[PDB]
Order: sequence, then C-alpha cells, then structure tokens
Amino acid sequence: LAHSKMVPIPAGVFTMGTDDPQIKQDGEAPARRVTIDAFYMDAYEVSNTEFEKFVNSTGYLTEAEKFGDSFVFEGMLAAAPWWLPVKGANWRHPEGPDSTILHRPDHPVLHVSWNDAVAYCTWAGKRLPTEAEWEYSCRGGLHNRLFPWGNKLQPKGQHYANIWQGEFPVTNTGEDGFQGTAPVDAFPPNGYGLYNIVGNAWEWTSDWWTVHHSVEETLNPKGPPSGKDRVKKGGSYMSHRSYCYRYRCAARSQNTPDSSASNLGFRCAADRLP
Ligand SMILES: *[C@@H]1O[C@H](CO)[C@@H](O[C@@H]2O[C@H](CO)[C@@H](O)[C@H](O)[C@H]2NC(C)=O)[C@H](O)[C@H]1NC(C)=O
Ligand SMILES: [Ca+2]
Ligand SMILES: [Ca+2]
Repeated sequence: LAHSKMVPIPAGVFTMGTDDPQIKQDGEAPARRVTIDAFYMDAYEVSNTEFEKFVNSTGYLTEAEKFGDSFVFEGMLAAAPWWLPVKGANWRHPEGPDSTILHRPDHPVLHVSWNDAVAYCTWAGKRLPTEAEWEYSCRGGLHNRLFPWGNKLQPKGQHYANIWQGEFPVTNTGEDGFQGTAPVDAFPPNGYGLYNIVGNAWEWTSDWWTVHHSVEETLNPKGPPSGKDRVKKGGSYMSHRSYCYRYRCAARSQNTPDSSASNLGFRCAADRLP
C-alpha cells in the first residue's frame, strides 16, 4: 500500500466547463480554455489510514468532532429528507457513534470539512487543488468528454466508478460492487493515473464558489477572490443520472467550508514533490 503517492500532471491547455451544460444552475457553462502548469496530484482520495497518521501526528480534532454532529445519508443508518445530522457521526464513526472505520482502513476519509482538508494537505507538505487543476486532472487527457474515461458510463460493459445503481434513494443495488464507499484504489485509473476522481467520495477544491464564468482564457486560475461556499467536485457513491448527475468532470457543487458529510472527502495536490 502506497496510498499517499502522487502522479505528475503534465502542463497543458484544456476546455474547462461545457457549452452543453447538463445542470445549468451550477454554472457548468460556458466552456473556457484554461492553461495549467505541470504539478502533482494524489492518485487516491485521502484514506482513513492516511488521515489517522495526520491525527496521530498532530492531535487534530475535526470540526464535526467539535460541533458534535455531521450529516449522514439515511440509507446507511438537511439539504434533503434523506440527510440527517447525526450526533457523534464523524470520520472515525461514519454512520454515527456505533459505527467504526476498523474494517475499512483503505476507504476515503469522510466527514472532513474544507478546513480539515486544508489542515491535512498542508500537514502533508501539500495543498488542495484548484477547481481548474482538479477538472483538468479528472479529464485525464481527453477533450470534452463526460467522464474521465470517455462518454459511455460502462465502457465495454465494465463499471468504471462507484456511484448509485437502482432507484435513488430507496434502493441501491450495489451492482458496481459497493453500496457505500470503496477502497481508494478501487476501479480503473484515468489516463493520468488517478483513481475515483468521479464517484466514491466528493472532493473539496480550494476555490470559492461562483456560477459566473467568463469565456476569457486564463492561466492557473484560482477562482473568485471571495465567497461563502467552497467548490467540491466529482460526485459520490450516491450519484445517479436521475437526481445527482455530478459524476462528470464538468460537474460542480458547493458547501460552506465548515460543512461535513458521509459522502464528502478530498485529495491533495502539490507544486513539487513533498
Ligand atoms: C495511530 O496511533 C495509534 C496509537 O498509538 C496506533 O495504534 C496503536 O499502535 C501500536 C503500535 O503499532 C499498537 O501496538 C497498538 O496496538 C495500537 N493501538 C490500537 C488502538 O490498536 C495506530 O497504528 C496509528 N495509526 C496510523 C495510521 O499510523
Ligand atoms: Ca456503488
Ligand atoms: Ca471521488
């Protein structure tokens, strides 16, 4: 196991967003050409084991631990009836006080806020990726595709990501092999060697959230200078075509920085190898 390895993301230009937005409210449009300098990205979502090394080293108490609760999806026991703020739900206790991470050391860390994610990444000699870096990397060297691997959800009849199958939220069939999270090294890599960049856990980025984008070409953009929500990307094991069609690289959503949930995690990036 080497679940803190990073891969080199090459310098390049890419089309961020899409002129065929599927969730227009989220500012997926307009497509815009963005130049990204070479940098490093974590191959994997940060896992429970890796986060635990952080907490062991620093003594860090996460915001959900300090608040005393976090959001859990009802199906595994609000912004929807199926989101419940559960007392004692946190990264070590992902469905509440009588759940554990002991049997899932290699799954992505959950119930970490934007601040928690910044603390970890900076501890690791790293940082969060910008939205642009995140999306460029998600796209894995392909131009204007829906998904990291292309435009078919199940290429060659194979599942390529951990999302929802069945009738959301009543029934998750587990067709893809996982109802909740999967190990961070599950499913094929994209063309840059990244795992689970769509699906599994949502992923925090550094950017403040806006839905207002210029078509202007930009270089290593950092997003808007102010805001109230930070940008998350890539969707989760809860995502489905019918309600949360956000397991696309162009997709995007947001939460306040002190937010945490049973489907939200992160990975880090770095300018140089730490
Ligand atoms: C985080 O630190 C804990 C506490 O030391 C580690 O768990 C203990 O590790 C020692 C030394 O290997 C074992 O002998 C004990 O049996 C462990 N205690 C428990 C509670 O099981 C743990 O390994 C550390 N985690 C990481 C990811 O490094
Ligand atoms: Ca699944
Ligand atoms: Ca993910």
